[PDB]
Amino acid sequence: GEELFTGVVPILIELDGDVNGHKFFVRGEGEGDATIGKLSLKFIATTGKLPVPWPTLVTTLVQAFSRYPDHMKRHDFFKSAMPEGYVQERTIYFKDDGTYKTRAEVKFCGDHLVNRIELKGIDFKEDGNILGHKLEYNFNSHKVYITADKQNNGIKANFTIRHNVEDGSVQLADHYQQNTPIGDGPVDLPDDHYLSTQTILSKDLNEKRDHMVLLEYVTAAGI
Ligand SMILES: [Zn+2]
Repeated sequence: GEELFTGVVPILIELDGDVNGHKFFVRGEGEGDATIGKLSLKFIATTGKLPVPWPTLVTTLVQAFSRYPDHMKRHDFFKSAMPEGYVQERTIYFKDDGTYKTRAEVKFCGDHLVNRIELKGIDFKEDGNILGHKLEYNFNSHKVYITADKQNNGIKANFTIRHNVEDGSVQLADHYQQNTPIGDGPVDLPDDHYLSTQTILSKDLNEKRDHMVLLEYVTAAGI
C-alpha cells in the first residue's frame, strides 16, 4: 500500500474530453514523490488547441502522492487502495456557467502509476470565462476537505477552486468528489481532514504543441 510510495514513482495521465461537443485528448507524464508531497508533470493536448483553458483541467489531471505526515498515516485512503487502485469521480460546477463530470481510474501498471480519465462538460456559455478563454494561466492554493464514506468503503471530498479571471474577477468551481477502491481487501477510512495544495503552472519555451507544465505540493493536515 504505502510501501509503493517510499520513492519516486513515474506517472502517465490520459484524459479523453468532450465539452459542449468539442472533443479533445490530453496526455501527461512525469513523476510523484509522496515522501515530500511533490508532483512534476508535463501535459500535451494531442488534438491541437484546447477548447477550454488549461487551469480548468488541473484538478482532474493523483492524490495518492499527497504527503501524509507520520501521525496521520492511518488516514491515507489513497495509498491504501494500491496497487489495484481507486475510481475517482467528480461533478464540478462552474458558478454562473457549465458543469464538468469526470470519472477516473487511478492504479499501478507495473512500476508506474496511471490516471485514466473521461470528462464530459455541458451547458457552458459561449463567451463565458471557460469557452471564452478568459482565465489566467495560474493556480491558487486550496484546502480539499475529506470525509469517510463507510457505505462505499471509500471517501468523499468537497472544495471550491478559485480561478483568476483576466479582468480581475474570480471564477469559482465547486467540486464534489467520490473515491471507491477497485480491488477487494481492506482500505483505510479516515477521520475528517484536509489536503492543503499549492500549484504552479508554466510553459516549456522549446515546446510548440499546446501544453502545460505543472509543479504541485500537497500535504495532509487537520488531525
Ligand atoms: Zn501503463
